Amino acid sequence: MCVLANATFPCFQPPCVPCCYENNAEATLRMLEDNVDRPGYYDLLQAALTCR
Amino acid sequence: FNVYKATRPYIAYCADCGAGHSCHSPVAIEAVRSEATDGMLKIQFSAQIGIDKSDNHDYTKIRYADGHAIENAVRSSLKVATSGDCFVHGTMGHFILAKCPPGEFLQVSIQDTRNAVRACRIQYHHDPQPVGREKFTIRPHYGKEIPCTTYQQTTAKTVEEIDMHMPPDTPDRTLLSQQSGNVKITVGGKKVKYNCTCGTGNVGTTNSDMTINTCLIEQCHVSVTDHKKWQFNSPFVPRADEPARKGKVHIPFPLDNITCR
Amino acid sequence: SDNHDYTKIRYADGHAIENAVRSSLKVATSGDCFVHGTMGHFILAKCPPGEFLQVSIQDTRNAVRACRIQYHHDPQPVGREKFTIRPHYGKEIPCTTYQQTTAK
Amino acid sequence: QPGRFGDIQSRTVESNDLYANTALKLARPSPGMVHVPYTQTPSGFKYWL
Amino acid sequence: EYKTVVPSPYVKCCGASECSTKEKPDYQCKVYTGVYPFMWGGAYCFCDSENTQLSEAYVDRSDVCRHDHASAYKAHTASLKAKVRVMYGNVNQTVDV
Ligand SMILES: *[C@@H]1O[C@H](CO)[C@@H](O[C@@H]2O[C@H](CO)[C@@H](O)[C@H](O)[C@H]2NC(C)=O)[C@H](O)[C@H]1NC(C)=O
Ligand SMILES: *[C@@H]1O[C@H](CO)[C@@H](O[C@@H]2O[C@H](CO)[C@@H](O)[C@H](O)[C@H]2NC(C)=O)[C@H](O)[C@H]1NC(C)=O
Ligand SMILES: *[C@@H]1O[C@H](CO)[C@@H](O[C@@H]2O[C@H](CO)[C@@H](O)[C@H](O)[C@H]2NC(C)=O)[C@H](O)[C@H]1NC(C)=O
Ligand SMILES: *[C@@H]1O[C@H](CO)[C@@H](O)[C@H](O)[C@H]1NC(C)=O
Repeated sequence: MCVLANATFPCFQPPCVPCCYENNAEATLRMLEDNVDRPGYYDLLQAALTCR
Repeated sequence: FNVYKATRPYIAYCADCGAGHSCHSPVAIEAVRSEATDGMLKIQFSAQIGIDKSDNHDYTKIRYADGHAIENAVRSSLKVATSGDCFVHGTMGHFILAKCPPGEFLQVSIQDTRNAVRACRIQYHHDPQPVGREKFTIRPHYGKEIPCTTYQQTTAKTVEEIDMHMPPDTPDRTLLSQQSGNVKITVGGKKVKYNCTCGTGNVGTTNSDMTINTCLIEQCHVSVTDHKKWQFNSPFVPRADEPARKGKVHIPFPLDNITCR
Repeated sequence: SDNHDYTKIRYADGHAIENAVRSSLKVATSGDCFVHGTMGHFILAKCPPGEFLQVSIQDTRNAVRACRIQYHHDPQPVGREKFTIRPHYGKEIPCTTYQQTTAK
Repeated sequence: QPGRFGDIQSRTVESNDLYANTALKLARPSPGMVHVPYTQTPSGFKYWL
Repeated sequence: EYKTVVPSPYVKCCGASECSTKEKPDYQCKVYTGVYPFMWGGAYCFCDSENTQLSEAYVDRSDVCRHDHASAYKAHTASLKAKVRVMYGNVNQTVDV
């Protein structure tokens, strides 16, 4: 339920899966930023930074 | 789960950095939180603990920012003192837990990579009255248990959070040099923006070294625009973009109930 | 050698004149103080309130000799509020202090 | 009223509505400085304590 | 207790941002002209005097409000509730009434 551009992707499973931050830092920070008020934000922060 | 990758230490105005001279410090104290009835104080200082410059989570290193690069120092150089040498329990991120003797000011300091001390002092009353009906200094071998509220070590668990945002800019004169009537802007692998009012010079952003011909250093301007990392919302580093684009990060050490002798 | 170097602190022991490390110097009234200007027979310090004043220095034998005098030292900062450390927002009011000029 | 008991006000613990008169008279920044000066009546809850 | 969150001041370089008033408790809004910020390297804004800075602060509930908070109440007529121990002959029992 997190809104990036028009993705409307589910907050569990990132559109950039895996290693979102490693691909494009700026874009990831934007993606997180856009969904600050969404009640599900912390599924996006739980998905976005951490990766193997 | 290193949420600290995004984060970066910041250079924060510090009115009293020792000797009474105001200076721009790596360790500027930005909040003291004293809701713990035990006595522990949560200190908000500008430079994360235990997340090295390479973003590994090792604990012996305290990460801080100088210039624009991120350097690290030894953990064991951390010293907090209100009137006497305080005692630290908790360290993660920007938060340090300290138990301190009563005083009137509050100092935090760490040693630079060049083995020079850098500190910040703030005006904080800190006259802890321990719970109960007797102002005792240390706990006895015999007594009652009353509920005190204090900060634990459990690094995560919701509710309590801070606002991060994009580092605004970082004006520097190091990147500008004068090459025989031209202005040479080095980059050093970081995106750099310039506004030269030398006519043709024009404004713009680059990722690689260049220069502007027939211009003076005293007439141009330059600032490095990082966007990869993230910073604290701190009142002493300006904003970067209208109506605020504010991200969020969980903060360590929530408070909970403990038995207080 | 009467060189003006800063890293060295000169003192007398016996009838000979020896030196020691400059960073040895410690001033303390209640807690550790901070020294600003160290030159000649005179040392400038900003110090927290207390009742005594102790100055300390190591020998060539790395043994601490220090000595203490009784000084009240309850500094009242200028103006109409006693503050411990300077605020980040405030007025400028004229205080008188000692500067590092050796000159004139 | 500011300073006394009730500087902050809230119907329930989890309620969103909130009433505060803490007299936040933010002032002009000192020259040559980024900061945001604010002079504020301290929390009335500590005064009540 | 409250925490007076004050975000980083917007400093509009060579431009004027008039403060847009978002309703939040005790929200205090002002835009100042003539600022000249100085970050560590040097002045963040080239333009000499036409800089402005929009400084804004607002107060919210402290993070411990769930835990340390005084609750104000109104009391009406109360209901007594007792424990009575009663005894006759061989019966000896305590009840809540
Ligand atoms: C680059 O800097 C110049 C000035 O150093 C900015 O241009 C103008 O500066 C004059 C100086 O008096 C002001 O009167 C103008 O108001 C400024 N421009 C505008 C649009 O207000 C210029 O804006 C800077 N570069 C960028 C990209 O803004
Ligand atoms: C300490 O413990 C209490 C209960 O063991 C925690 O919960 C609150 O307790 C008070 C006591 O009357 C209740 O009024 C609240 O409704 C309780 N809160 C919840 C969410 O159930 C309390 O949170 C603990 N921590 C503290 C006080 O810091
Ligand atoms: C009547 O019943 C109660 C229920 O056990 C007996 O228990 C007494 O409880 C009181 C409570 O304060 C104690 O002080 C007594 O010591 C308890 N009695 C014993 C024997 O331990 C109570 O004693 C009974 N009454 C009689 C007269 O036997
Ligand atoms: C979202 O949808 C609009 C609708 O036309 C489109 O213009 C826009 O490009 C879309 N977003 C992206 C990132 O393409």
